[PDB]
Formats: sequence, C-alpha cells, structure tokens
Amino acid sequence: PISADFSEVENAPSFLSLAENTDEVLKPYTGLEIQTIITNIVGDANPNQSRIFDQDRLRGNQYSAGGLVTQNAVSAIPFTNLIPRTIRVGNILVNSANRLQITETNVSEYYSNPIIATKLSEMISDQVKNNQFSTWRRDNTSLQGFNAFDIATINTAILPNGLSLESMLLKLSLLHSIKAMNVDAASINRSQYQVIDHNTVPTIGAPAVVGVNNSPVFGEDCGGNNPVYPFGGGTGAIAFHVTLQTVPDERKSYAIFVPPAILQATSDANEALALFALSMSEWPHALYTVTKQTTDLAGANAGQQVFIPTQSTIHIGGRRVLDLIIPRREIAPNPTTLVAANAMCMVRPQAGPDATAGAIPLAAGQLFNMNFIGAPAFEEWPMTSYLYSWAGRFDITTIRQYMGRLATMVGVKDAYWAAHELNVALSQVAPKMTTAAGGWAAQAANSAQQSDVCYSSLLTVTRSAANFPLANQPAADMRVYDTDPATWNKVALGLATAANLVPEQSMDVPFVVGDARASFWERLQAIPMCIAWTMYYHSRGITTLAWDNAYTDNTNKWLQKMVRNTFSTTQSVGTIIPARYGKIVCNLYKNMFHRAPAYVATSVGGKELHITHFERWLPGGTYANVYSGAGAVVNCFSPVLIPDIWCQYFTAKLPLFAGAFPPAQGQNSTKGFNSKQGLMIHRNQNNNLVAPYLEKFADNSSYFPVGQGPEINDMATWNGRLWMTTGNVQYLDYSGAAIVEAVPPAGELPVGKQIPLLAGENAPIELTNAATTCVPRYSNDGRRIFTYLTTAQSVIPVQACNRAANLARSCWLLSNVYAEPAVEDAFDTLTNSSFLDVAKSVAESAGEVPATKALTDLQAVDVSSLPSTSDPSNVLSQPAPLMSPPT
Amino acid sequence: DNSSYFPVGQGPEINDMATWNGRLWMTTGNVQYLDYSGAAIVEAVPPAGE
Amino acid sequence: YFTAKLPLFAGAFPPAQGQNSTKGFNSKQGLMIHRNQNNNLVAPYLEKFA
Amino acid sequence: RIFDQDRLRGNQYSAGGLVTQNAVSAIPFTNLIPRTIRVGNILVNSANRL
Repeated sequence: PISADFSEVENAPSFLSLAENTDEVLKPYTGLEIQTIITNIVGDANPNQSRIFDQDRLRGNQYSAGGLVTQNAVSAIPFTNLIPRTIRVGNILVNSANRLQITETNVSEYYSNPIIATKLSEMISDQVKNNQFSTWRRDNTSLQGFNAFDIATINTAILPNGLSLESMLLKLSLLHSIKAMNVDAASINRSQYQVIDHNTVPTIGAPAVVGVNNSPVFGEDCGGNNPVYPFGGGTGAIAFHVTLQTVPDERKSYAIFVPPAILQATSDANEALALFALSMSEWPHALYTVTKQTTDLAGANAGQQVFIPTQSTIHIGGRRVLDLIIPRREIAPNPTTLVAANAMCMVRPQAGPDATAGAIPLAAGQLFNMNFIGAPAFEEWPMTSYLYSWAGRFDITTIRQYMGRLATMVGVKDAYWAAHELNVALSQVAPKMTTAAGGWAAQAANSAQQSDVCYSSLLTVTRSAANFPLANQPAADMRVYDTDPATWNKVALGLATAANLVPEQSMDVPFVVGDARASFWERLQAIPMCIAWTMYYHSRGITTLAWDNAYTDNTNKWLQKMVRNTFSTTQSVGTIIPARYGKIVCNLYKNMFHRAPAYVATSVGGKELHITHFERWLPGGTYANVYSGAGAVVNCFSPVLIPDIWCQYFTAKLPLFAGAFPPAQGQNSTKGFNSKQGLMIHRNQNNNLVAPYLEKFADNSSYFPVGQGPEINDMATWNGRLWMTTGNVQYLDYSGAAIVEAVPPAGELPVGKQIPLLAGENAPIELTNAATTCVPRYSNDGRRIFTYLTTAQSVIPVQACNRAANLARSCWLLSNVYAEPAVEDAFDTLTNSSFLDVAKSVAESAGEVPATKALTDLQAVDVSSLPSTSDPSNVLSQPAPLMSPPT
Repeated sequence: DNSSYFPVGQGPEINDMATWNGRLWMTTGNVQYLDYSGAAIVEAVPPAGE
Repeated sequence: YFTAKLPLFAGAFPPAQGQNSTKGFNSKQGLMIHRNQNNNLVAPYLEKFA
Repeated sequence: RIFDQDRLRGNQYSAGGLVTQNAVSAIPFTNLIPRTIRVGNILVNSANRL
C-alpha cells in the first residue's frame, strides 16, 4: 500500500514479521484482485463488451519533485507469453536474428497420498478363489467389457506410491493456454504483443490465427507437413487394441486402458481419444505458432506477424511409442478376424481433418484397422503425425467438456489448479530492465538484449544454440511428478483409491477453464510471484554477480549455504523434499497478499508435507541483471525485473524497507532514520565521502567474516534508498576504492519497459517507474558495498535522517483499497436438494456397489477360505508394507 | 445488468408474462427480430411475417 | 461562495492535499455504471432506474 | 572537511508553487578584512582604509 505521510512508512511491518509462518487457511489468488483496480470491470461481464483490448496498463496522475502534476501517466504490464518471430525494423517487418527460448523439466515418481484397494477388487479376488474349486476357466466378471484375464492382471501387485495426475494435467493446461489465444481481439490485451517488440501495433479487427510448424527461421518448422519432435528429432508410434494379448511382448508392461466414462458424448469422442492420447505422451509434439495482423507505429505498414508461445517451448519428456486399449462394445470372445474387430469398437479411432505426408501418410478422417489375434501383420501409426492432424481442431470449449467428464471419475480440481500454477510460473516472462535517469527506456530493435528475458523467479531463460530439432538437452529448470500407467489402470477401473483421487461434489473444474478471459488472468497471476521473490532477494544485499557465482564460491561459506537451500535437492524416505528457504517466500506470499498458493502433498513415512511451486526450482540458471543504454551489462545491483510501484500498490502488507516515498504536505515531505534508531554514520580516511546511517556492525567489517553476511535491517536499507535516489551516488569500498562489479553510468537506476502510447496518455516521469529497492551490500569478492556522497551533497540528506530537513521525491497520486477474497439458476433452485444428496453419495462411491459381503458369502463353498475373510483390505504403509516379519 | 449482453454465467429469467407479450407482438403481421440497438442479429431469420 | 448551505450536487471541487484530491460515488451509494452495445463508450455511475 | 560546511542549505518553496532544491544562505559574519581585492579577475590592492 502507498504511504500518505511519513507516519505510515515509519509504522510499516518489519520483514521478519512477514516471513513468520502463519497457521490460518486462505483462499486462492485468482487474479481478480488486480482486475478490480486496473480496469473498469466491477462484476462479471462479457469480455467483448468490455474491450479489454484497451485495459492493459497502470494509469494515474503523477506528482513531480519540482511540484508540477502530470496527468494520465502510465506503466506497462511486465509479463507475456509471446515471443516475436518476425520483428519490425525501420518501420518494416523483418525476420528475427535471435534463437528461441527453451525450458526443461525433471520428471520422476514420488510418494503421494497412501492408497487402498476397493471393495470391488475384494470381490474379484473372491471370485477367483471360489472358482478354484472347479474345472471351469471363467475366473471372474469382466468389468466394463474388458477381457476378464485383463482385469485379472490389472488387479495385481499394486505400487505403494499412490497416483499424481500432474504431468497429464500440465499438458492439458499448456494446450488450453495455447488455444485460448484464438478468440477475438477485443478480449486480448494489445500490450501482450508488444512487451518485446515495442514498435509493432496489433489490429483489433481480426482474431489471431493459431497454427502448427510454420516458422520462417532457424529450422523451427519441425518437419512441417512431415512432423518430428522439436527436442528428440524423431517420430513416435501409436497402436490401438481391443485386448492386451495382441500387444507386442516387448512393451506389454507400458499399456494404458482408456476408460469409457469419457467418450460418452454423441459427438467429439474420437477427438476425445486423440486428446487423451496427447495427455500421456511427450510434450511438445510440435511447435505451435500464433499469427497476428499488425501495423507500424504510424499505422501505415501492415502485415501478418509471427510469434511463438512460451508454452510450446517447454519440454516435458514422456513416452514416444504407445499402446492404447479401446473399450469393447459388448462382452464377447476376442476377435479372430478383422471385421469382427472393427464391428466391436465402442469408439473407432480416426485421423483428424488434416492430411500428412511421409511414410505412413494419413488422409483426413482416415479410420484405423484394429489389431486382432492371428493377424498376419501388426499395424501402427507414427504419433507425431496423428497428433499433427488433430492439432488444428482442438479448442477451449471442448477441453472444458472433456475435463468435465474426466471430473466424474476422479478428483481433478486441486490437482488442475496446482498444475495451472506451474503453467503460469514457467510461462509468463519479462524482458530485462534498462538503466536511465528518466522514466523510460528500451534496447535496440532486433538485438540480443531486446529478447533476453526472465522468469517470475528472477532467473534468466536459456536459449537454443542450434537449429531445431535439438540434438542435445538443457539442464532441467524444475521438477514435476510423473503419472504411472499401472496405477492409472487400477484407478481408472475402480480397483483402487486414495484421498487425492476422490471425486468432488462440485463435479466441476476451476473457473479459468473454458473462459476467453483466461490469457489476461494468467498474465495477471505472475505479478504476486515476482513481488514475493523480489522481497526475498532485496531483503539481503547480494549483487547479481555474487549470486551468479555463489554456488561454488570458496571465498565465503555463508554464501554457499544461501544458494544451496533455495533449491530442491533434498530427499528422504524415498520421496522429494521442498527447498528449505522456499518456505520463506511461501510465508511472505501469505502474509503479504492474504492468499494461499496451490500445493501438492508428499508423504514422508506417511506424514504429509505441502509443496508449492516456490519450493521446486533447480540450480543452474543465471540471475537477472540490467543493461546500460548502450547494452553493456550492469552487475552492481541485486536482481530486479519489475518497477516497485507494482510491488507497493498491490499488497495488503509490505516490509518497511520497500515502501513508497510519501507526498509533499506543506512543510513535511520525506524522512529518515538515525542514531536514535540504533544506526551510525560511516566515515573513512577520505574527507570528501559520506555514507548514511547504517547498522553498527558495519563499522567493524570491510570484508564480512566467513560464515556471516549482511543482516536484515529495514531502516538502514531505507537510508540506502534515500542515498541512491539522489542523482549522484558512488558505489564503493570501505576505503573508497572501486568494487570489481560493473556499475551504471552515474546517477542512473533501472527503469521499466517502454510501450507506445494512446492519445491522451503521458510517459512516466522521473523515478516514478523504477526499481529503487535494489540496494547492493555484498560484493563478489567478499567486500561490503557503500553508497557515498560528497560532503556538500551530504548535508541535506543527513539532516533529513535527523528530521531537521526534507527531501523532494516524485509519487503516484493513488489511494489504497484491498478487496475481500470474494450463481444459482432457477433450475438449480428447483433441483438443489437432489443435487445435495447425490453429491454426498458420489463422495463415497469409490469402487462401491450395493451388494455387500454378506450376500456374496451365501454364494460361496467355504467362507473361511475367502481371501477377503483372511485378508481384509488395509491402506498401504510407506515406503513399503512389512514383508517376512520375525514371526 | 443484462440489457444488451448477458453477463458471463447468467441467462434470461423465467417470466411467463413477457413471453406472452412477445407472442402478441409476433402474431401481428410484420415482426422484426433485432437487438438492443436495433441492429441485425447473427442468426438466420424467416422471410418477413412468416 | 455566497451561501451558508448548498445542495451536494453543486459544491466546489476540493483542493489537492498531498495524496488526496477529488472523489466520486459508486455502487456502495446505490449507483450503477451504464454500458451499451458499443464497447468504446462508458458513462458514470448513475441511478438504477437509468 | 569543515571547509565545505559553511552555509545554510535546504529546499525552498515558491509562491507560484514550484520547488527549488539545494538552495543556500551564507553565514553573515567574519573577522577577516581583505587587503588585496579582485577586480576584473585580477588581484589588485585595496582602495579603502582599515
């Protein structure tokens, strides 16, 4: 919140107060929290009616330090998911000179909620045991038309991990994020196309066209009409089956049953099959492309401009070949001939409306010839082309309906919301800041600096070094959970369940799915993530070069622990453990925004720990820096990516060191802190250098002692900002010597990105659009960093710390409002009771059927011999169930 | 708040009498199906009066 | 400037005083914004009968 | 360096509403009487009695 008087900044909460862990439960951050402030919309409304094409800026009056008032000043939204692939130069569209951004994931099995066999599987085992008294081969009922021997094999040897569903739901949310772009322009912000290319102006008159494998440069059309994997460079295989017996022996252990709860629609069922095939294979299967009509700043030149979505570049390794087992239409003997097999399909697979070339060409609408016993030749298709043909037909409303049918088998609300959080964390991206004196700056068009970019975590994104397909693989950026086919098979049929797998009474998905407003919201959810990470890095004074080398440094020992505990590299009792200091950022988010991040569970010996997206990053990336006006790098600062008005205008509570400078009000303007706060001024041998009041330990260190670093003090950081915010500071040593790190040209600070204005807008003035809170303190070689003024330049600021004088600073002219976290149809009121009881019954539906053990017992030869009597089912202990105990 | 566009997540309410008045306007010879501004709707329409 | 008492609708705009300058009225006063079929036109909070 | 500590310093506010920064006022007193004086950028002797 913005301070109105110095009394408000002086009474702001300390940083340690906000990093305490909190116990209360909290609602999710939906992004409407920002929408109420930066837009007209007050209640639910048609996105097309609202023209949210023009709702993409912070706006407001600004006050200058000289006493003039600027009206209709603006600041751009920092994030976007679009990477320009053609760029404007000299008012003419031209191709990109820079290689594309890429992301890599770590994917592994981990323990989840403990799992248990259902009543129905106890039924199946009873059927086998009662059969054993006979000469007859029919062991058990064949569930949902699948072969009874297959139910017999699926119902055996369960894993103790539990099941996750995370990678699946990620692939589905990445694709939803990509197709969301395809709606009309009135519902997408202009700013999203010009976060990187600030010289282009998108036209409102046509919707953007999403396509596949089209890019002009660097071999980014991964085969074109003859598709191959963007990373592997190969091609997959996909084969369909009625029974497991036809699956080749080399890969019968990898097969996946396709549940018939999906495919229940009158239409779009073959499409549902293609989509389910997409959610369990490797991603990306192709490079998607957004194409939008755009024009020059004058609106003269016009053309189709090419963009690559970030979601289409992030790699999630999975299976390349796969085998799906289609539901049977009626219980029957397995087919021995082709016609018997084709006639027997519930949904018969076919190619989508888009022809492909190469070996095994696919015609649009082409049907598959089912595999069967005694078949002369095994049949299969390349998978990259099968996913290619349907790729242009997927859209948001169908993914919503699919996901809604999926909802009725298993819980998918929280899991999807978590995978969506991960989507937003890996996809929204901002360009690096430029230093300046004034309010705006940008790098040269079609330059390496223009396109260099960063995560909400202040880490730079790696680039490709060669033409697609990529011969080699980048270090992983983040670790996600995998979904095992075996336990998937057990759960899809009702043989097993766990607390995270329970169907939910809503029978419905998160609000973000199926909306045309989704891109705007995802763009707005990245903001809090950066606010929390920047508070994390700016609470301490380490410079970007020192982070950049911290992991291996042996100059200091504390810097190493500091780097090492910010990432996830610990495990215990077979499962993943969250980064030890990511919990601090998680704590900060809750205390500052009064909301709760989405989390998954991990079981450690049976105890549940929560893991948010903050705790799962991996070491190896480079930290964000800022460039000079000429494009030279600047190392001296703490990492930064966004201007601090975003931090301080969208919080309920903020640490004291980061607050805004208060408005002029008659005599009183700005104020500092002195020896009455326990601070002290630093002087050296040189009489023409002065540094502010600082912590008392600062007098007795020029190098930090090994095993120790700079402390949290909010007031000293405050005076550090007051010194920097004068236009003439020196970033120096205890003795007044130059530090090893590169420093900006004098008096400059990093500032936010420039975008073209609308009529009536003004550019931001002075330091009203700049990071300020990045006060350096820890040099790479272990020296302290000081901010010096000359004596004459020193007098007014020191008296201002003494509160005898006043400093003059610019501010936004804005008030504080932070909203509370917060529909029945007539038909819903008509049916509310029946919905209330049926929803309650579905929660226990599990593998349940009305028949009890007491009925089935009457049908048995011997009740005592039944495995259900001698082994009643229990939840599995972790990591392993007891085996061969000492009697 | 649904005078020209319905809010996302809401639709027209059940009101028997307005539907009745709409039948009265329709049973007159030359009804015209337009929007709030009096502009053409996207749906195909019957030749006039039918 | 020459009244002892004046109706609320007619008062002067208040002076700038640090952060705070001028202020309006919203749905918490019982008002509502008006929107039409055209997305590039906006009118203030107004009475609900409007 | 009290060589440079010889002025009143501070921001000033104007009646027209602009803010001047780093404004100064000299200390009025001294004990030194100049005996050579600068004229035309060149040092020269004093014309005035002590």
